[PDB]
Amino acid sequence: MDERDALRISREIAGEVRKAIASMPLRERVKDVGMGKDGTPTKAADRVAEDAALEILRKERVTVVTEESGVLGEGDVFVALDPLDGTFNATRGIPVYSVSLCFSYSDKLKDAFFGYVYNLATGDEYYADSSGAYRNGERIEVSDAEELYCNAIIYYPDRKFPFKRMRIFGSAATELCFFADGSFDCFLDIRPGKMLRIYDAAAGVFIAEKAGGKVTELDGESLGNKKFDMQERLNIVAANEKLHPKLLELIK
Amino acid sequence: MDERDALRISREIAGEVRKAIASMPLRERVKDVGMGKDGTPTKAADRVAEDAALEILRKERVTVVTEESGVLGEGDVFVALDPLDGTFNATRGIPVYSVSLCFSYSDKLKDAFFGYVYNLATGDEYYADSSGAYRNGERIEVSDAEELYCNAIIYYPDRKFPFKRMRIFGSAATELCFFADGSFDCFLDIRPGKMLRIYDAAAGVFIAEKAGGKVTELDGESLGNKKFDMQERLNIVAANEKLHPKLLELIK
Ligand SMILES: N[C@@H](CCC(=O)O)C(=O)O
Ligand SMILES: N[C@@H](CCC(=O)O)C(=O)O
Ligand SMILES: N[C@@H](CCC(=O)O)C(=O)O
Ligand SMILES: N[C@@H](CCC(=O)O)C(=O)O
Ligand SMILES: [Mg+2]
Ligand SMILES: [Mg+2]
Ligand SMILES: [Mg+2]
Ligand SMILES: [Mg+2]
Repeated sequence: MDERDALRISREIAGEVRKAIASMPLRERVKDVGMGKDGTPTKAADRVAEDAALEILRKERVTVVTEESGVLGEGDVFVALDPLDGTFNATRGIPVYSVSLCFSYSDKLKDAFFGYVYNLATGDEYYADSSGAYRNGERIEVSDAEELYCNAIIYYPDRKFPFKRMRIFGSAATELCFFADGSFDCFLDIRPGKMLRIYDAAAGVFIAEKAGGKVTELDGESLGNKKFDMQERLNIVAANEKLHPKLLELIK
Repeated sequence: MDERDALRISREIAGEVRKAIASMPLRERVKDVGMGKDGTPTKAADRVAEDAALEILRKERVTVVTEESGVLGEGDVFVALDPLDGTFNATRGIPVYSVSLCFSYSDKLKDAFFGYVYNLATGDEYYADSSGAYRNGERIEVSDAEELYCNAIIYYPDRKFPFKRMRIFGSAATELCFFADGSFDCFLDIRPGKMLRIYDAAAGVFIAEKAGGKVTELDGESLGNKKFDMQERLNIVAANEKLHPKLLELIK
């Protein structure tokens, strides 16, 4: 498989998932219908989304790490799937929620070769390969803000900060992308628990990196070794090169 | 005038504005074109929105209190207008932003008789008259959450809280209606400055009360006396009847 197949697969799925959620009225979407292998409830929207997604994926030589169904397949290419990121929003008609894939040549992020995030409410399409970062076909890159007084997406602010704006949209895959097209200046998830899971971040981090951003663990460490398993967890500090270190301090 | 008129006017404006913004490309929307009588920059997006709206309201027997142009007219009915709430989002193509009208029979919120908030990205229409609260024509009400571990929209978190979720979407008018229809459990702007301005909250507060919400100031105090002027600034604590008082202490 190559980063063009990925684009094709990814787009095919975005079609099917988008179609799946569009039909389902809100009262249907919001129904807990399962326990997800993740250990959080599978809403009905999660189920129809992942079923559609998985159906296209099962045909490829891949191991899929997805939120509702766990780890599936045995192929050498690993795919980290959040078949609906921002499920909460989606069950309430709030239009920030996405399907998110990240393809890796191994079970570690450092061997990623494609990131895809598709806003299922708007149709905005984010992805990245060796050629760079795109939004709706158009090359993108991060902001150059240098002052802590910037536009921050942050999970969760636990004290007085210096930022110009703070926002939290409830779709990390999409919010990594908002950072990656310079809509926002940084992206932090500093929640002490380490809540983010491989399928939540993987595509966003990749796409953001390709768009110039510097994206690290809390302590400043690289994300390269983060694993594609159900068990992996993440904190993120993402910001262009100048801003990042200052944030790294502010967090201390 | 009458609520039915208010409804007709409000709709006319949502049409003209929704249209003005949709034609205007992002790179145009995001340009600072003035200082607003409110004391923040007017963007091109704020201006084409406000102009569109004001073209319609000029023909009515009203005093308008808007964000970019200040206080205009002599008429006995006051109209708190945010001609575009969530400007930041609108300039980045993030789908939460809207136009927000609130009509009152005096310069005081207690004398309000219509609230309107129309999501300009999605076309969701929120409003409320003597009859009650509506989203897209259908009656709405708040949630019955009784537990602090709830879905909170909150500007801004300054410490560890106990909520199930926190979100900040950057359109107070729309976020108030998210609470109004039960999508979130509560709305808090506890920002020490008291940052909010009349045309940001008025429609949202109204629409929330008519949908069941208890909506007070930081200290439980009533909002009825909040004036329709540019000086007026607000904190909000909104939550259903049971939940509300629990929150009022939580923030001491
Ligand atoms: N495959 C989706 C959209 C994805 C895309 O065009 O990138 C569709 O045709 O509806
Ligand atoms: N009432 C909300 C609580 C949050 C949750 O269960 O996810 C819901 O059904 O979603
Ligand atoms: N002119 C507005 C009002 C809403 C309605 O007529 O239903 C619109 O349709 O976008
Ligand atoms: N052009 C502005 C957008 C809004 C603002 O921050 O005032 C910026 O650099 O952020
Ligand atoms: Mg999911
Ligand atoms: Mg998720
Ligand atoms: Mg405005
Ligand atoms: Mg505004």
